[PDB]
Amino acid sequence: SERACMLCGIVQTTNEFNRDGCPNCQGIFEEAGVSTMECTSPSFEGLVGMCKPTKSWVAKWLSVDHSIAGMYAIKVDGRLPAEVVELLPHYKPRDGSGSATIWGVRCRPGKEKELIRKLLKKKFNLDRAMGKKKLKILSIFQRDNYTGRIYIEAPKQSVIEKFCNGVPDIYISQKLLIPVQELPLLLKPNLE
Amino acid sequence: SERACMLCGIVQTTNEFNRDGCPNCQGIFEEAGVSTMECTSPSFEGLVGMCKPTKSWVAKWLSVDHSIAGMYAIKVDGRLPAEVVELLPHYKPRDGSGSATIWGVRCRPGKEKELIRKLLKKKFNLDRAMGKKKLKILSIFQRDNYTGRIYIEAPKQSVIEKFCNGVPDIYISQKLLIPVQELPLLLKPNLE
Ligand SMILES: [Zn+2]
Ligand SMILES: [Zn+2]
Repeated sequence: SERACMLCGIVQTTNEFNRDGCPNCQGIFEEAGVSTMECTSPSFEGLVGMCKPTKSWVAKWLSVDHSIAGMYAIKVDGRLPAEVVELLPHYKPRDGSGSATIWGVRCRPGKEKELIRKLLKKKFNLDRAMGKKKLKILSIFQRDNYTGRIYIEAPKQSVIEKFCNGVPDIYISQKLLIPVQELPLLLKPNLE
Repeated sequence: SERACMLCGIVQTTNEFNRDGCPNCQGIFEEAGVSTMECTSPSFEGLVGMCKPTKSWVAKWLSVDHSIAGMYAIKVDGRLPAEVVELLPHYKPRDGSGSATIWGVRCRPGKEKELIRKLLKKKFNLDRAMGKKKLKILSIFQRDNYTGRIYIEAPKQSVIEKFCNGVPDIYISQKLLIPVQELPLLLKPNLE
């Protein structure tokens, strides 16, 4: 009789979703023209008693930090209806899919920061020049401790190659999709 | 001449902060009665060319996903003025401090989900009964694959012991502060 909301992750009984809808997402569901029930799933895992959403790091990582105190699920199986998804650019699936795709690209040691500056400017100029469809470069970054590499967030290898073509000091043919298990060590504020 | 905003992480020249303030945080700084300059730091690391904040996982993890496209820093040294901090419950320091404190607590195998339900209810009842100062229990959670343990987010060991006292099936004297490097494997939607 328990179900979890695919948008916010909240766990309530079927009766509660039927009576009250979702305490977090109801406005969005109303605008989407969808029922709360079809936005919920009977299949979920990882119960979270969320007591202080504004302070909790768990809440931050699960995107429940702007949601109400209550019971949440870490993993919710199922696909949110398209009419909800099209309203929410920030939506990221709670089933594990739609994941981080970050590519480590080899570059000339000592040029890492310079390259981030140059490529950010390049993307800005491409957006100004191109039409409706932009190059899907989401972000680019470097870490001082990881010399000779820059990191490019983009869904496909082809996009990065298209983006880096003709740019000096980028060794575009030497790249690696960073495994998820390596990502935390990559973006933690204090390294080593 | 470059500085990074301690609140949003944005990197701009001193001149740019002087002219335009912070494009993200100026409203908050105005309400706080503080200058933009004293909310910025000359000491920062990890340049991020942020191109698509609403879509980027990097942006999500750095809390720049609701900020403007631009250059950001992963680590910003320095202390945000108190009059800014007191306005923002969601504020988490960009220097590495104010970190996730999650305790793995041993429990009777098979009672994990039950305990999350019971403890969430306990905290709710304590908030209703207690005065201004509440028990600093931020969240509690379990993972199906990690049997015989529950996880409690709280700043101090004493708080957890106070919270779990007299609760059956919790083995409160057997606990461990989870190292940061183990946290990603703990909260990832799909385990093993
Ligand atoms: Zn919801
Ligand atoms: Zn700012």
